[PDB]
Amino acid sequence: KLVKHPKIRDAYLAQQTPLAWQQITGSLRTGGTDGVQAHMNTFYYGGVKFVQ
Amino acid sequence: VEKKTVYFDLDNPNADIDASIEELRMHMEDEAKTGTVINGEEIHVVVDRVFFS
Amino acid sequence: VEKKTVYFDLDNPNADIDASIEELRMHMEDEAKTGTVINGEEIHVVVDRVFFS
Amino acid sequence: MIKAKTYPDFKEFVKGFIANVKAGKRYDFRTYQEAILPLTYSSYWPEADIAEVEKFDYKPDYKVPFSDDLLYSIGAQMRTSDFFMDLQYAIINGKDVDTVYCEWLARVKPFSMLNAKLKDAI
Repeated sequence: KLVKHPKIRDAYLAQQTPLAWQQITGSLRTGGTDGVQAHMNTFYYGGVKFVQ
Repeated sequence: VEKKTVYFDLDNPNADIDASIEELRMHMEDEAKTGTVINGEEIHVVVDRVFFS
Repeated sequence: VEKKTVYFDLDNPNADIDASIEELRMHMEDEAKTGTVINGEEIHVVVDRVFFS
Repeated sequence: MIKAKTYPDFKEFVKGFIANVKAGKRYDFRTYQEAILPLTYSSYWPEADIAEVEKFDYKPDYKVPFSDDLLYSIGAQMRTSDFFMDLQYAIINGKDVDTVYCEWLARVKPFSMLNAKLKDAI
């Protein structure tokens, strides 16, 4: 729900930065290993860093 | 064991491709009960002409 | 002397914020009454949480 | 359902939209605005198919229309989908549209300076 929200979508679509490109068309899996998968979804916004 | 099919709704303007891709990754990373860390991004995807278009 | 208040009406999508900011700057520049050139942009603004949001 | 590329111009697209809305049809595409609006106001409209909606449980908190004869105060900026939601809501409330001010507007999404001139229906 957070990733799909229009407010984040429009801002990151408009922004021209490697971070913006990676989070829109790239892969969000860049975290550590939780023991079942090599990487966990991570999202940056407003300074906070969310994890699934 | 049961087979899994992932339905890309490419005919719908409001389709959610990201959800389907995440499901594809999650199936690979979960149902592979090897007992070791698995990277779901290392998969092949062979596609047909119509699907690619 | 008499105090002045500036209304921003931030809840209304049709508000003219630039008009209020210019009003504040003009008041600061005109009410000094000191006989010297004055820059109205050198002012502090302490804001409440609700106002900032 | 509005089929893709059914109009060559936004000027005719708005007329079609108003005509459809006056027939009781309702539309809502706030959640996927990015995939409907073409690049400019001179391209073929709409970029993709738009489907009707069953309900119209929507009501702006801010006053709409701004005045009797104007949907928004001159120079107001709003999200493009919100403009179509608000114009539809106004039409539902008995108002009618004379013209849509879009002659010199440059950018279509995600924000636009669109506006409309209203009158009273019969």
